[PDB]
Amino acid sequence: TTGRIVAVIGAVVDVQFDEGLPPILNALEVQGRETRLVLEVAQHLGESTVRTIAMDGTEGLVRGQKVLDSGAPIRIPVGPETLGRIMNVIGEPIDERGPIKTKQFAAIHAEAPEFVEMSVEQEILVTGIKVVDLLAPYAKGGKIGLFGGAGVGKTVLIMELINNVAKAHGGYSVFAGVGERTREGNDLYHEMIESGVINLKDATSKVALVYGQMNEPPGARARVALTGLTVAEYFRDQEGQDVLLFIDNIFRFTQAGSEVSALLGRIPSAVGYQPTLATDMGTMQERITTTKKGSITSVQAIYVPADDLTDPAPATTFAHLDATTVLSRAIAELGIYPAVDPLDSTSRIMDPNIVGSEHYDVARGVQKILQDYKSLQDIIAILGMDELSEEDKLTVSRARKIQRFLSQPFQVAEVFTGHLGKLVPLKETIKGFQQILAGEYDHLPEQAFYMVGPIEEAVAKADKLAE
Amino acid sequence: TTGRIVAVIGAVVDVQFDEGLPPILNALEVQGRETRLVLEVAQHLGESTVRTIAMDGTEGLVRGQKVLDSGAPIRIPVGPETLGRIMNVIGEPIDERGPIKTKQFAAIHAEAPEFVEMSVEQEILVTGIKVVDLLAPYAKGGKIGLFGGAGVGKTVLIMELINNVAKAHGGYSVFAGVGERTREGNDLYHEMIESGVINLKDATSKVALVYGQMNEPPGARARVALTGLTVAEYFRDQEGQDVLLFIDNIFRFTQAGSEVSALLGRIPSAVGYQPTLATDMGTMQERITTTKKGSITSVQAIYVPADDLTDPAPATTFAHLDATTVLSRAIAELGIYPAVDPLDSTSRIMDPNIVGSEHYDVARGVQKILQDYKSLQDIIAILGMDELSEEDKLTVSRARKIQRFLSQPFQVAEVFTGHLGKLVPLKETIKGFQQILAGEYDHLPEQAFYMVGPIEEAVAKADKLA
Amino acid sequence: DLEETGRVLSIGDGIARVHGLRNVQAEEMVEFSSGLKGMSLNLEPDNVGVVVFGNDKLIKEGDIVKRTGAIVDVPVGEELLGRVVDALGNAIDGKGPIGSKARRRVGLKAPGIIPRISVREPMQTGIKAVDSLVPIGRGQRELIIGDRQTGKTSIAIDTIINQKRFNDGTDEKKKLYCIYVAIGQKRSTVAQLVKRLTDADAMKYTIVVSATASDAAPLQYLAPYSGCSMGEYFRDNGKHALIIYDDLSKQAVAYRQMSLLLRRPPGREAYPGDVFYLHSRLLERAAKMNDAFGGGSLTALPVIETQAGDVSAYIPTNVISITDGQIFLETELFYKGIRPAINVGLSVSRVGSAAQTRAMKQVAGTMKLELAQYREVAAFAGSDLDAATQQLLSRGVRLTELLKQGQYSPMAIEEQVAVIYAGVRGYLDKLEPSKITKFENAFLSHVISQHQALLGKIRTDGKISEESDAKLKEIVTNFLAGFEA
Ligand SMILES: Nc1ncnc2c1ncn2[C@@H]1O[C@H](COP(=O)(O)OP(=O)(O)O)[C@@H](O)[C@H]1O
Ligand SMILES: Nc1ncnc2c1ncn2[C@@H]1O[C@H](COP(=O)(O)OP(=O)(O)O)[C@@H](O)[C@H]1O
Ligand SMILES: Nc1ncnc2c1ncn2[C@@H]1O[C@H](COP(=O)(O)OP(=O)(O)O)[C@@H](O)[C@H]1O
Ligand SMILES: [Mg+2]
Ligand SMILES: [Mg+2]
Ligand SMILES: [Mg+2]
Repeated sequence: TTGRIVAVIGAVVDVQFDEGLPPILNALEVQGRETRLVLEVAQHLGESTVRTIAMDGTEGLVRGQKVLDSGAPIRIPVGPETLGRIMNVIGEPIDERGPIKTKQFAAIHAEAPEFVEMSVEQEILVTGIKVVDLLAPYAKGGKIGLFGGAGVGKTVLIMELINNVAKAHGGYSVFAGVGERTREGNDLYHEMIESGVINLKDATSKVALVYGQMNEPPGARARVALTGLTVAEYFRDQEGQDVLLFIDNIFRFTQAGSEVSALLGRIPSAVGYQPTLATDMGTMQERITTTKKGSITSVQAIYVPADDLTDPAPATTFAHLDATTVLSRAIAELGIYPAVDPLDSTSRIMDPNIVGSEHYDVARGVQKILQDYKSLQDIIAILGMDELSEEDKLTVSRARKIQRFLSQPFQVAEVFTGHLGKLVPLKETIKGFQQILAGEYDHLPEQAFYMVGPIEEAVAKADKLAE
Repeated sequence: TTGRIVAVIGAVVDVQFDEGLPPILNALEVQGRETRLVLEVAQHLGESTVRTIAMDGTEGLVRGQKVLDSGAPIRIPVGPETLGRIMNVIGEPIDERGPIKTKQFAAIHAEAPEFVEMSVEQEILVTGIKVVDLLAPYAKGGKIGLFGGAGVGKTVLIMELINNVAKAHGGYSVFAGVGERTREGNDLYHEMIESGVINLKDATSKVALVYGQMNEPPGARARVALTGLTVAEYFRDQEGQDVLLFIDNIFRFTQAGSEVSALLGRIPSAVGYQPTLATDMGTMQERITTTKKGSITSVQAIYVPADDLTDPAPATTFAHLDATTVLSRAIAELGIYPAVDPLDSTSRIMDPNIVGSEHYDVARGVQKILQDYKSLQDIIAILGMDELSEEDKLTVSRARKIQRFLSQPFQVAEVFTGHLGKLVPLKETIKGFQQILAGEYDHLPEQAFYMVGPIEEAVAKADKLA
Repeated sequence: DLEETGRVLSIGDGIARVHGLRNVQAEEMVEFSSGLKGMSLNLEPDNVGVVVFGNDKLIKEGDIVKRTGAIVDVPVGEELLGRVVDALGNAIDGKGPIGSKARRRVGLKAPGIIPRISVREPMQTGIKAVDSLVPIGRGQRELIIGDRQTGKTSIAIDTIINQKRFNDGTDEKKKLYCIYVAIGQKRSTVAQLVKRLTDADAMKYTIVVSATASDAAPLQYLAPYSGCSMGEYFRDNGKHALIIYDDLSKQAVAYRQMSLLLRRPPGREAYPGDVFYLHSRLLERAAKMNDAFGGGSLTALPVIETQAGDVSAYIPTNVISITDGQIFLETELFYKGIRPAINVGLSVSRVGSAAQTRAMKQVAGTMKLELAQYREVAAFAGSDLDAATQQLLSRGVRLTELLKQGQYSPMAIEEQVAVIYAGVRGYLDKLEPSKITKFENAFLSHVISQHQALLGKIRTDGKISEESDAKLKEIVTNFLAGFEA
């Protein structure tokens, strides 16, 4: 069926159909264009007119231009032929490698898996990162979200999660680039070619790429997150196998929605966001889940606007997650990396009957002495170190050593910390902090625990500071 | 040719024309009014209807009343025979001295001088005021701004700057009263008659006055700044002679613009302001400038809403200035006059290459110790000055003496104080602060530096307290 | 003929509602009866909303509007070097016509993933605190943020002046062409800015794109994109260019006016919903290309002005999330003597040491944490501190004094390393903090006049040699004891 454009206001395009009107969420093809332009039906305005959002720039559009209804929502290539390839919002290759050869496609809009399809199975997975493994562990097929304001390390953290977790995985991974830096797209692509996770000559590629960065218009950014997870939905359901999904950044999904909300004819909500903020996230996130058919382990980098965690975008995102990793600017400013807040990160599988009573008690013990140190920090700010009791400066020295032992060099951050990165086993992580809490290393210097691997490296560094 | 009123609300009046529509900015004459009522065309609404803004009260207007196009924008008297006269928005004399018979007329709207017309001359203008000359000195042919909230001393400062500079400046001066006190205009007029800078008997008059005060509707206040500006423009170009332009207060331009914007059917900007705030100010401010042809040394008093310097009105003004003088309420309430904030007043000529290496270093020394003193303020209020170290106590005593030596008795404030007005040369201002910074008057009491002229009077005041 | 021409229905506040123009494209340039240009941004069923590139007194109801059949473009090439142009690329310096042989569209989209490569070339500013702690690379986006009069423009200016050393040389991939975009400033300030660049002999490689305060909002809106396309020419022809948007704060203000008067609903701080996309699509166009595309680059230095340090505001929070790093400036530090007023703790650069010469990496590598250890103990201290924590305070204070720097004297990288060396190796730990600034002046001029062979070897070798490390140590220790007396 053929329709005509009647209005163009930014990303919002109104199209008139004289006969059969296309249902909401359909993909419309604009005619007389050099590159393929898709308009997604958002509203039925009435009087045989629909309101759409453009998936690319609306420059060069004329009132009365032919627009064809494809009959179905935006459909993308799915299957093992997405591995090693970079796709965009509408399923076009952007790696210059040619057409995605496949006779299997899927709509990027779908119903969220039902309540009966949910799995209560919780199993701890080792990540190699001490702070995460110890305090807020991730679960197999769990929903992980990495919070943080600008420049605290969301990208660096998610980058090393792909560097560590994908190794301990025989299945496929999906990385959705949502409204972030095209530069980092080039960074991740060539790093994975180097690491061999993407192979440009054979079929051993294990990571599928979907990209729609911040040079793309709002419409593209609003739906490129759904394009990413639809590829993940195929590997989970139609195979029944374990899948890994990484998103940087899922805040951009919400941002893009607010960018068009005014022009769609909505009254603005609190803090300038769209009224639909919660349900938009709902019908999106509820698709990102482990089912009885298969398992998705999801990691989502989440921007915190002006590092305010009360902001509606990040604040509504907490309820969707099983494990939360909250990054802090004050902890980043000290030089502690990762800048994970030990007193603001949860895990749910943090239970004596899950991770063990030994694991749980060390985690709470580390948290207790750091919380008590915070109240002691309020004293030494005004009166100084000389005022503290012998019991007090014993806990301070231990707390300061624990702060540094939570930090480790990453294997994707060679240029920042100077020395190479290393992976720390879980059993060595529990033992390490356990030893410091007992006071076994009250004789060792403070900087011996800074940016090291296991506790054995801290002992070796203590000798190296002398001569 | 003839128009008809179809809509009236506040200063915004709609006129419909049968044939021949007046271009935007055209002055229209309302018929049936006892006094002249000028409507300025702002928008073409369509269907042969224009949206206009009045320059006087719109009470007593009827739907169907006739309006005539003048053919041009608002035109005012310009030239040497405006000196010593007072006029309103539309260039009508308001001094009861008769018609202003000028050979030339000029429209109050004009395009700002092009980039090729700009001069790069930067030369120091000694004001005789300590805070100004030392820290943020004004430039000849430069743009000066005086920021401040309600009652901190914007008007008192601009009046002292008239007294210090206008006498030693052999040229013409223009004062534009914008949305301020009418009795201040009366005081300025008769004082100038008393002194002789304005003459009713002779053509020796050196100052031209333009007034549209806070008793006028928004239309008048929004445009009156251009009327005084156009007078100043003529003297710059078609003579070559140097001009001083004093405006009190330029905020009233933008404020009046906010009042009419609510009635022009605009969607409001932030803080309820007009969406065209920066561009309205832009096309207006860029006319106040020195060219290759002539020089304008402009001083503008700038009101600050609720003491908030982040308010869109004062905040946008900063980029149109070459030297800023920000007044503080807290500094005013401590008894410091002028209430100049030493750490928020700036100048583009505050540079060792321009003012000298000794001038610059002392200025930055004064500022360093005052910022060091400001950092301790919390601990001083909780514990006390006696709990400070010997290093800190020394900076505190010196900084407190520097604070007071920054204050100065003004000639305009000869009644408000009862003291004598003081005019201090630049070299003596630099020397004064330099000695306190090096620790030469550490033994002397604080109050000796309070409200004095040069450094010598601080010593002479201390002798009486001995 | 209502398909190619239109008729003005209403005109006010730079907005013309036009009836007709049935074949006009979105974002197409149209011409008015009086010759004035306008851009079609609103395409409604009954009208076209056109933003006006100038005064609207010359536009009346019933005026005829004509199609040009093209989007906006600007002149491009090395003929623009030394010239001051407006938003459309028309010369305003009065020095004649731009003899440009090429044109380029202003709305061209950024290079994708493929045509890019990792940032690997140093973009030297000449400012010690920048080149050491916030290093910029060629193709990077680095924000300059802070309140009014904190020194923002001056960072950009000193960076431009510093390039003379590279542009006077023979090495061509070492070169950098500068583009200063002035948005919403006054003409006298711009002319005083050009005078400053002319005296430093910096104009001959600098393009000045100026849409000032008297220019219409669409002129201010378009100016950044115009200068970007001028930079993109160098980027796409195996050359390296640096653009400076001064500032994107005033551009957003201009765009808000347009959007509000086109009757598009306001959001946070009255700004339109797409104000983020305004700056994102601009700064994404800064890139470092791979060798198949020329190996050229475009580095962007956006400027943002905050209000009373409010980094939480709508506009600043957008640009911080866009860029690869920020340089934070504060008035408190400025008046404390810390000039440039760079807050080291708040300032970062995501590219990092990969944007530094091998020499600067050796000295600045430790500085970051060493200063972080200092700031921790700074707001932690007269209750008397132990020998260890007093040492950390001493070191930090002395390194901070070295990060101080005057204006218009951008330093070469070998001269920077030498002065950082003396502080970072503790050779100034027991020196009175007031004379560190005095030390640096006399120490550097002695190394400049009597030790050119040392600096020359650090410059050419690109690192601190074992022999150079020994020689630096020899000079600093003996100079120390002479200065101390
Ligand atoms: N330099 C000064 N010396 C003495 N008193 C002053 C001075 N500046 C201001 N004042 C006091 O403040 C009052 C208000 O000053 P004014 O200039 O009218 O404030 P503004 O114009 O900012 O509203 C004056 O009546 C005067 O008593
Ligand atoms: N490193 C420096 N040393 C001394 N003065 C400086 C330095 N950097 C800037 N300034 C001064 O600070 C003032 C404001 O600088 P500017 O760059 O105009 O600030 P902004 O661009 O933030 O408004 C200028 O007069 C300039 O001379
Ligand atoms: N693990 C780490 N080790 C060292 N530095 C880090 C680490 N993570 C982040 N950083 C620092 O923080 C900067 C910002 O990292 P990024 O991941 O881009 O933050 P975000 O994604 O939250 O904006 C990096 O350039 C680096 O200097
Ligand atoms: Mg990131
Ligand atoms: Mg007043
Ligand atoms: Mg500036």
